[PDB]
Amino acid sequence: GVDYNAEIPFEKKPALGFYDTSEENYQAL
Amino acid sequence: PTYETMFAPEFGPENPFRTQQMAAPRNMLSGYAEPAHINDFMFEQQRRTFATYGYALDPSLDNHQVSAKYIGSVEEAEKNQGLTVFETGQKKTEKRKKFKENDASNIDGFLGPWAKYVDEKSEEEQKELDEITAKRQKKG
Amino acid sequence: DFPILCQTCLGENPYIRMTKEKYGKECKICARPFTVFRWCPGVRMRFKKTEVCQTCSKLKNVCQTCLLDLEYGLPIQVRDAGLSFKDDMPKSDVNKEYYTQNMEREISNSDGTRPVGMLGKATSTSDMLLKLARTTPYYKRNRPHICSFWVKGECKRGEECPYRHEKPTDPDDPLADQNIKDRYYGINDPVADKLLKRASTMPRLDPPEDKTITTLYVGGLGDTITETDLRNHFYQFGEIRTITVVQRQQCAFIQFATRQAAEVAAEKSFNKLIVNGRRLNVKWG
Amino acid sequence: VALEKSVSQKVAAAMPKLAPAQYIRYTPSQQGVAFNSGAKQRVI
Amino acid sequence: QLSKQYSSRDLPSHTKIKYRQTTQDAPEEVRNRD
Amino acid sequence: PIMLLSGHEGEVYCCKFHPNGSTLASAGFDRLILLWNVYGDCDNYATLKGHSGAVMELHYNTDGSMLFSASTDKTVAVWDSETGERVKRLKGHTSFVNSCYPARRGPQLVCTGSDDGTVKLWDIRKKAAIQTFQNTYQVLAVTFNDTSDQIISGGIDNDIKVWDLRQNKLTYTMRGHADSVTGLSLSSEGSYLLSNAMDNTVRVWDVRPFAPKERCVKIFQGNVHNFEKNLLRCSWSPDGSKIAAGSADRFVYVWDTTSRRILYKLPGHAGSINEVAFHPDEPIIISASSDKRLYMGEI
Amino acid sequence: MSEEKLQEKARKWQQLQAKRYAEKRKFGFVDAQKEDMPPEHVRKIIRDHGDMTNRKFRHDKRVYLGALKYMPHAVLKLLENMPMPWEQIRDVPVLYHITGAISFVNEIPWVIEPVYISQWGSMWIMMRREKRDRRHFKRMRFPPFDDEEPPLDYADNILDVEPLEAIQLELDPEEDAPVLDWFYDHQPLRDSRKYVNGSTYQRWQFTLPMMSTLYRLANQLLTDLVDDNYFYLFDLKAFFTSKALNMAIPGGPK
Amino acid sequence: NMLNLLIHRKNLNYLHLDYNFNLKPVKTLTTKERKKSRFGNAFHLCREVLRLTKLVVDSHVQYRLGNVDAFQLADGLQYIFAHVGQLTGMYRYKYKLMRQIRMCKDLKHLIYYRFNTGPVGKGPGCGFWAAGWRVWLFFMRGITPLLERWLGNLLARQFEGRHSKGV
Amino acid sequence: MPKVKRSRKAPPDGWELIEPTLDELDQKMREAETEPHEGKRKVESLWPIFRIHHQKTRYIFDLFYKRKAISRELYEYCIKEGYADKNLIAKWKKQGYENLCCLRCIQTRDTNFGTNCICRVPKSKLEVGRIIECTHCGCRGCS
Ligand SMILES: O=P(O)(O)O[C@H]1[C@H](OP(=O)(O)O)[C@@H](OP(=O)(O)O)[C@H](OP(=O)(O)O)[C@@H](OP(=O)(O)O)[C@H]1OP(=O)(O)O
Ligand SMILES: [Zn+2]
Ligand SMILES: [Zn+2]
Ligand SMILES: [Zn+2]
Ligand SMILES: [Zn+2]
Ligand SMILES: [Zn+2]
Ligand SMILES: [Zn+2]
Repeated sequence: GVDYNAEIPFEKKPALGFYDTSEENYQAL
Repeated sequence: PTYETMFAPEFGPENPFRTQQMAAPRNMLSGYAEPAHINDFMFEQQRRTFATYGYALDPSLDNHQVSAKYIGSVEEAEKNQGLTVFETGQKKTEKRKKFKENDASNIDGFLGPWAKYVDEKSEEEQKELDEITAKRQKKG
Repeated sequence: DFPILCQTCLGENPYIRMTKEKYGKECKICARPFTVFRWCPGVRMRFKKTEVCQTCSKLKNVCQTCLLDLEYGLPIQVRDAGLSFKDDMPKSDVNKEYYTQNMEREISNSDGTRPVGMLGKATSTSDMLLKLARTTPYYKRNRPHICSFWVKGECKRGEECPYRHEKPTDPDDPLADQNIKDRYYGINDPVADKLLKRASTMPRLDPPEDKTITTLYVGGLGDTITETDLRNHFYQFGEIRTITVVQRQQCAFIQFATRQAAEVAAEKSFNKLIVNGRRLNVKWG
Repeated sequence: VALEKSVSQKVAAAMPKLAPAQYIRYTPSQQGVAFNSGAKQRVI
Repeated sequence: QLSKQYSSRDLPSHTKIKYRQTTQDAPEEVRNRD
Repeated sequence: PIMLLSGHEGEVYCCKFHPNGSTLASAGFDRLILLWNVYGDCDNYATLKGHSGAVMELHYNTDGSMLFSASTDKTVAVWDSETGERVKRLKGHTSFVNSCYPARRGPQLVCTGSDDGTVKLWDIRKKAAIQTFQNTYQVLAVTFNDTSDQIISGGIDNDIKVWDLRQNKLTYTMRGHADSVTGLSLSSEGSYLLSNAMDNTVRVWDVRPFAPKERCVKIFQGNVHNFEKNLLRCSWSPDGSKIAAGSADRFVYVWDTTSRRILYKLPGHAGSINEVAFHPDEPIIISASSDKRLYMGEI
Repeated sequence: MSEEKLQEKARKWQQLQAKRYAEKRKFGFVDAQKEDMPPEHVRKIIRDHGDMTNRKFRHDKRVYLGALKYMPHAVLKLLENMPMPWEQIRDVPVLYHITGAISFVNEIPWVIEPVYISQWGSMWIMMRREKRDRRHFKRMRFPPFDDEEPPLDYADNILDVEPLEAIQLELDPEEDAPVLDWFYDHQPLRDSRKYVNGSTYQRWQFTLPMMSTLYRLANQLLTDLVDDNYFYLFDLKAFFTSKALNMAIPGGPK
Repeated sequence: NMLNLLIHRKNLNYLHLDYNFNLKPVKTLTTKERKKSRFGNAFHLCREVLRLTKLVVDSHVQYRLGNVDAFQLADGLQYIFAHVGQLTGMYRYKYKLMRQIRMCKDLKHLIYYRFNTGPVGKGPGCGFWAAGWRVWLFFMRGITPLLERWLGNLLARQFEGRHSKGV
Repeated sequence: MPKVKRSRKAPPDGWELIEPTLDELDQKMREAETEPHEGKRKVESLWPIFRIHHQKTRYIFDLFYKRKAISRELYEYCIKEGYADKNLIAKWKKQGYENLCCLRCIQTRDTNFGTNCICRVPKSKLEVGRIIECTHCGCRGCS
């Protein structure tokens, strides 16, 4: 039941490539 | 493969790149581990020696690359001269008695090696515990 | 074969007898069967046994029984508050199963000795946690559990009772509850929070009493030291403005080009730096 | 040879005894001289 | 994670391998033949 | 190549090379003595059976026809290297025989030491002890000079003792070990005697009619003893140029008999090393250890 | 170094060597045997666990269940050791898991062939006489107990009670004397270095007097045909032929 | 105990196993209960073999209690082994068993004929089991490995899980 | 009433005088089988049996070997009737074993590590006065 709404079902953090993804974050709704 | 070639020190600078832990040689994350073939009997001798008295000769290979040293609390080791558990102690002390009847002719009577140490058969505490219990009950 | 362990668990004896079961228990995290190890740590000790499978340790870099970091002996929530939360790992059910599977292959392909991605991060440290890291083994942790007959007043094994006879911990204290899964993921961990509150009080970084001031009021100098110790320590930072020296109260004032550098020298320094085998203590003004 | 080893393990099911005592020598990664009694190694 | 389940079919049978013999038509003959 | 030998089920305590360099002999805690081909595929042939105690020390006579074996069962056996048949049992000591040596050149002689504190001279033809030297402390290692006149004994008294066969007196005492001596061996020239001891000191001593009078000719270092308290043995190279001694730290140490520099520190062993031997013609080392395996290092 | 210290050193060395090279620790030592235990131990274990419904027991419930796999094995060993009708009480060796889960009967019923035959020949006689003589031979009722009646503790009823006479037979003191002293014992001549091999109870060797006595005892169960001619086309060869040709010999098998 | 633990393990609280190993149901069953409660041949075979041994052992027990007599006990034993098909039900689950049943019927004819030869009549009392007893032992010798394999699988499914795959 | 003696022969001549104590010990044994399993834990549920058994066999062992008041006939009758224990008595004749509890405590296999239980280990070696109860047997220091 909580494999959906609690915790991201299965997570693949994107692989990281020659550039900086550290800074990026996103806005709420 | 000569000593000159095998043991020549790795050249020059050391990179701080590695944490105290990262700098250590390893086989399995937590450290380096490998086979050994130690005479079982000697193992028992050292294990009991340490367990009972606190001092046992240390096993190491490369501690100095030569070793002169015991690895125990060592208060016992200087005093007891490395008494082995198997080897008889130089001196004996402080025996405690357990009542025994061994004939077995008697019934109920008889105690064998089932002899309950004669010597060993708080109210203040008797209260704190009770209080705790009460608290627990309340919480339920 | 062979567990992954704290030095604190493994024991204070160097000689140790340790037994092994092929598939002993499920791990309480990824929930798989795994080789389990028991051993006796010491004379009055409890027979500890590994609680989690070796993989999810390599994953979060921790002892199998304690779940405390290898280097720091700190609960995971702490060292994440110390560096990087963004490791993550799915908590949720079938994900957890899936991510564990894949990461188990990824680990299989590593040199073997390295906690996966975290280790790329794990080198850069010392911010605080080194200063809150524990120093010596802590053996009070392996003591046998509290006898629960006696804690009701009855225990009839007398002195033989291997358990421990003493007052338990008041269930009031939030530090009691302590789930395992919880301690693993770094959620609302009471211990970890306590250590966080302890972290804050460290007199250290706020500084900035006055603007632009690079003046360093250095207490506990000592009359063995020279200035050249100072300079050859502090040229790392930048362009010094000057250094004032007083040996009558053994306090040394310092001045740098920018206040930033002075903050730095505080940080790097405070309750950390020692040279001439003698502690060099620092303050503002 | 490698295949045969593998096969025997599979076949272990079909045919439902181990007696080795094996010692190992361990280097920790914590060290520090107060961590053990004071040994760079332990034996298990 | 290997299950202790079994099945009838699976059990040993024909554990020996019948190698071809010389008059059956071993490869040795075949190589030489025109 | 290195070559790895395996087969002994228990700790190997000693190994030797046949005088002609064609075969090896090895034995230990199992109680079996194994013979090996030095060349070919390093095959194992005869197993000598008949020791009830563990084999503490092997030697070949100078001819390589007789193999001597001190066992913990208080018996020293004489073996036929050709057939593997037992020849004689020297029953005599009241306790464990720790070590034995056979006199080269002269009419057949054998010396032993044991935990009863005595050293005995045996004529293999008499079935009885010839002379007895009561020491007072348990005796661990014993060797003859090339003239077969003197007996050199190493015990737990930190003092190597030299005995005169004619006078039956304590002729010589050597001081310079701080602890028990576990292994002795003469140079092929008769000139020098090599010793191992708990104190982790390898010491060469020179024995001559005309002696400096404080014969601590040289001292070497590297060799570690530990809680196993295994007997440790050392050997001279065929030409007296190299010194090997086993240690408990898994390394075979080989030194330069002159400069005293460590030529080799060799690994591959998992446990403590009990004996190191040199092939009589070629620079080959047989290293025997408690990990039940042997290596044939080539230099 | 002092005399005192040397003596001390020597002492410790002696003890160390004595233990490290002790005979028992001798290379291929194999030590002891699983010495058997007091019978009351197993009795009490099962009685404690009699229904593993106790809250305390818990973990046996999984273990006990697991055994089911070897239960048929246990049954076969039980049944093959039934006591025979001339024995009152047969005692058997048993291996019981330290848990009480399962008892196996660890034994094979070996018998001396001519003795065995004789004894059942005796039983043939006895049973036939008994049937002749009793006015009304009452027979047992099946199951001998109700479903709702739980199984008996051996120790509570059976253990105490007498065994009640077996079938036996009245062997003549005179003619049957050779056989007569041990005829109805369990494994007749187990303790005799003259008659049997020993406690493995293989290879018997008797005198001709014993053989003749046994033969005579056995007569009711025995064929009176001394030649092989009776069985001419009633032997196996004929049956094989008969099979193959799809024929029957008048009173033989189809 | 084994069989009750199996029953409980699956929470089949509406079944009842009595002491002579008859598996009954407590109440009239619902459809769903009927599905779930079926046992396969493995369980039933085991149950019936146990029933046979309980018959045997009980017979001896009554002899020891002094309720019976030696001769009566012997006769009972012969009865048991000759009549397995009508005391047990083993066949239900394995029909091959009929092969043993027929053997026992034949040997009972044979022995009974010879035994009841003269004065002795058609009456109940003939003990002479040895034959019948043999037959069940041969049966058991073979069936044992079968039940080990089948009960093994039963246990393994119970504990490991039905391997869910359409395999 | 008795053990329901197996042999059917009459007991040997020496029986009458050792009858009572065997009767009383066995009565004690029956009591021990009966007593039940409350707060007794479990491994402590079996102890009185081993203890009584040790008592019985010690009795007949004393009478025969020490006081010499029994003929081998009666001695072996008490063995083969299962009053006394063969193996155990065969231990107590050994040099070291003379106070042994059980044949479990000296079984090597039964430990995790193939060693004899602390049950055996002489008091002088433990050297603490620490208190010990063998989980098998219920011994405290056999030796
Ligand atoms: O004479 P009994 O001792 O009582 O034996 C009877 C009887 O044998 P006879 O009739 O040959 O004397 C039955 O024969 P039928 O009545 O069937 O002709 C036989 O039956 P089977 O032919 O099936 O053997 C029956 O057994 P059952 O009662 O099961 O049929 C068996 O007595 P038991 O029941 O004592 O075997
Ligand atoms: Zn896990
Ligand atoms: Zn831990
Ligand atoms: Zn308590
Ligand atoms: Zn005991
Ligand atoms: Zn014990
Ligand atoms: Zn004991």
